[PDB]
Amino acid sequence: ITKIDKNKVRKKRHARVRSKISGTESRPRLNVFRSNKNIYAQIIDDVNGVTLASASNLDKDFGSAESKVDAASKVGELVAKRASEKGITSVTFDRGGYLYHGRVKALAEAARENGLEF
Amino acid sequence: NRLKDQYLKEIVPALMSKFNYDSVMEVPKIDKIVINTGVGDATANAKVLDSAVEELALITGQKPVITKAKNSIAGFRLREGMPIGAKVTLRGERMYDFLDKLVTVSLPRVRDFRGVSKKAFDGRGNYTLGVREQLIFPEIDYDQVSKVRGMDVVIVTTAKSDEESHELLTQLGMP
Amino acid sequence: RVNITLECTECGDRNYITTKNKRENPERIELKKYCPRLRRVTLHRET
Amino acid sequence: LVPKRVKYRREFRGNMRGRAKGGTEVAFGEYGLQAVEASWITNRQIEAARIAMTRYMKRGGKVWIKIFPHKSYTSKPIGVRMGKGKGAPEGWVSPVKRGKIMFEIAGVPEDVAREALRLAAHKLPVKTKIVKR
Amino acid sequence: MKTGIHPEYRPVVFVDTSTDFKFLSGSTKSSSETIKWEDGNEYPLLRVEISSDSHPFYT
Amino acid sequence: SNGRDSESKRLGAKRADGQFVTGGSILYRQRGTKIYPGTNVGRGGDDTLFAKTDGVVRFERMGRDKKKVSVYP
RNA sequence: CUGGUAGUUAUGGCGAGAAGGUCACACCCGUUCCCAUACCGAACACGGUAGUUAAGCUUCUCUGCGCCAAUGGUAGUUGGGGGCUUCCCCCUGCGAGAGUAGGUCGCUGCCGGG
RNA sequence: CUGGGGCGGUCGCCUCCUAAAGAGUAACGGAGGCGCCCAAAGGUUCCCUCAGAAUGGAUGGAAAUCAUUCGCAGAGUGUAAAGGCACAAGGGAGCUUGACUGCGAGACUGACAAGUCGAGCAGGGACGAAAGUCGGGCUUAGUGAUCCGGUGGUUCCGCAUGG
RNA sequence: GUCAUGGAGGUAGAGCACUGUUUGGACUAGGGGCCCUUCUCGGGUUACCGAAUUCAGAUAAACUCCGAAUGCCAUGUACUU
Ligand SMILES: [K+]
Ligand SMILES: [Mg+2]
Ligand SMILES: [Mg+2]
Ligand SMILES: [Mg+2]
Ligand SMILES: [Mg+2]
Ligand SMILES: [Mg+2]
Ligand SMILES: [Mg+2]
Ligand SMILES: [Mg+2]
Ligand SMILES: [Mg+2]
Repeated sequence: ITKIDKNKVRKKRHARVRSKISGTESRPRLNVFRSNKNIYAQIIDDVNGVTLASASNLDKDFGSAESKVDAASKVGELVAKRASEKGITSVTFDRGGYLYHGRVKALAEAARENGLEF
Repeated sequence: NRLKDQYLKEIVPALMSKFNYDSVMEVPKIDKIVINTGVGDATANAKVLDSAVEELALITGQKPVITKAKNSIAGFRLREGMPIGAKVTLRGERMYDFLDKLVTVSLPRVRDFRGVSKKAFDGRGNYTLGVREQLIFPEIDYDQVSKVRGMDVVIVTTAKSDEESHELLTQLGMP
Repeated sequence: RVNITLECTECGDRNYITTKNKRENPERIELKKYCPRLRRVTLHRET
Repeated sequence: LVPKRVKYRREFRGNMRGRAKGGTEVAFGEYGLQAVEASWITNRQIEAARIAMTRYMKRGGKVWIKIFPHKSYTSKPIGVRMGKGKGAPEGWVSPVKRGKIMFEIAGVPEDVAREALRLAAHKLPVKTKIVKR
Repeated sequence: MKTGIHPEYRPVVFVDTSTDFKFLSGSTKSSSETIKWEDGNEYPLLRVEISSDSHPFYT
Repeated sequence: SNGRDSESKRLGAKRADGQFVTGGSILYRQRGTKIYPGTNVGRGGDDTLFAKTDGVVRFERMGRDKKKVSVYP
């Protein structure tokens, strides 16, 4: 028997999301990669192909947490913070193919609270 | 229970030294045990299916999902959809509670069984156990349901080569 | 299969025509359509 | 020789411009009968030519018929005005373009091959040339 | 694992009359009978038809 | 028993590559996506491709076997 | 150096072989909580990091499959002429498909950790 | 209408070939469909992948269901055919009625009558965390004018005035 | 009108990747001939058929992995008209 690769099928879902959601110079794409151990956020111009802001969990500059959902709320806080710094207001939220429920959600929720307009 | 722990104690190193694997991750482990019935006389009357959805629910532990026909043959008298046969899968600490039964209570009520029935392997590395009737098992008995129908039991393994599966089933307990 | 007219309860007119199969759906169909007289959504029911 | 079945019962006559796209080099036998000019070869002409080749060989050596009649042709009876739709299928033809090896033979000596093929060629409505591999 | 769908998954001991040995294996139909082995963790008991370990052919 | 045929549906390209079009100009009439909507182009309910804004029409390739029509202002 | 994320007609793919691993990535251990299965913690989700590079993952080699692909010639053909007109030939321009020499085990951008 | 007329056939719409690589293009030329269907077979969110073959398994047989491997589609797509479709337009499930009202820059098609597509604006919604999508259905048949009647509604007229 | 540049489009040709039509090998399944201890359950043969399978070779208005010449639609700050 063969074990299906989660990331391969993950990326096949991601494709389905990217179908309807592209980053513009006015409204970029808040892309979320999620690993078993930590989580990462990027804010991207798909017309040019350049990331403007990026938060993550394994950053020596602010990266203390209790639970992986709580941790992801802290990463969501920083990405939102660093986005406002750069001068980005309105973003579209790319799930990356993850179901909008546990972490990826709490990343979004916590980010939407700070200076971001989904 | 007493089998899964016994897999992690006296079946992981020794077996691996027989084939000589690199890591302990290739170690052929069992994934899922899939038991289906297939009631040919279901299209006419559905109460014989209900009895099939009752028996498996006392054998395994978890109710079976009813399987629906795929295409249409007129010979057997079948039409698109229509509930024909039930199926159930075991994974985790409920599955290694369905191999001990077969090691203890299933075999002796069968007449003969020449160790590992070599004829009943696919070759890709999975086993199918030929099951005559239901009275082999000890929960249901022949004093509840009218007719036996029958059963069909599959056991899926990580094993790549048939020989690397044959030398697993035995050591677990099942001849 | 027949032509159907949905009568609004308040609107007081039947401007929504539709169709159904009156064998599969013999009952009177209810749908929450926009009533342009009241300029809101109201339950419309088959006549 | 008849197609077992056909998608369409009626079909355009088509045209026979150009050298045959394939089957211009003897590929199975030693000797072949190559069409020099284009023509329709009816199944009745292919059979005539086949028996003429075969009888002269006396169940000796092989005969490949490299052309098959794929194309039906229709006719109108005598005393029928034009119109009222396409006529009924009559027979079957192979449009043979120039350079197409129609028959091939192996397993007999040159002289018998060359003789077999001239007998075959006299039943065909097309100018032929005997060619060898 | 869903709740209020399937029957019980409770553990239960199975014993043969001939060889007289005990082992834990979860299944349906408890019947509620006492055991000797593992007196702390009390489980049901069921009577079983002659087992494989007893029969010398399969053993 | 023959003799029938529908009206021809005047399908195919209605503006050229490199031609200035107004918003709403039909670019391509088609059954299905022979050509796919590009940037500033929309697909109508009958697969008609139309300019969402004024601009210049550009037919590009969109990956080996497929094709698309864009409108760049 | 590796994770993420784009671009680019597969020269990028598949297949085969090999090496590598807390720096991530991964499988892997668990089902108490959110959340799951038309049955199943397989998946999805959440909490762990004992165990391992075996697989995916990354890098390296290979032309077996695919893919890309000249030049030359030919078919066809716009225009202009001839014939012996089921068709054929000549002049001028354009010029395939197939086949072949050959090419390829990618190239390119941004972001984080190293 | 008609390779004289009659007899037979045909008469409107959709798909293909004829059609000569834009569009268009005839014949009593070659082939088929239509005069509907669907309360989901529509909208939206989320999730998914088919056919067939090999191999092993009780009633089970070549062929029912189950498991594994190989499988770019050899399946499916309500319904002909063509053009599409695996980011699926194909398959599940949850909630729904956008199968909305007022419209509509601008195009396509057309002798006319008609026919077709349409961003976007307003009202008020469905689904969605949002982005957004939704004015029926993968697309293209499923229809028939005017006149005259019938029913419903109506800050319209009402033959001196009120009716 | 020509030149230049861009583009839509599947014809000629060609090709067999699909769909149909088709020839000759080789290859096993099988069934039917042929003998048969046999219940034709199973063997041994076949060239009597056979459905796949590959190798070689053909073929198409309603086949296409391909694909011109022309024609068509545009654009130009080009030259004529
Ligand atoms: K002759
Ligand atoms: Mg026409
Ligand atoms: Mg529509
Ligand atoms: Mg007449
Ligand atoms: Mg006449
Ligand atoms: Mg045309
Ligand atoms: Mg009055
Ligand atoms: Mg041709
Ligand atoms: Mg053609």
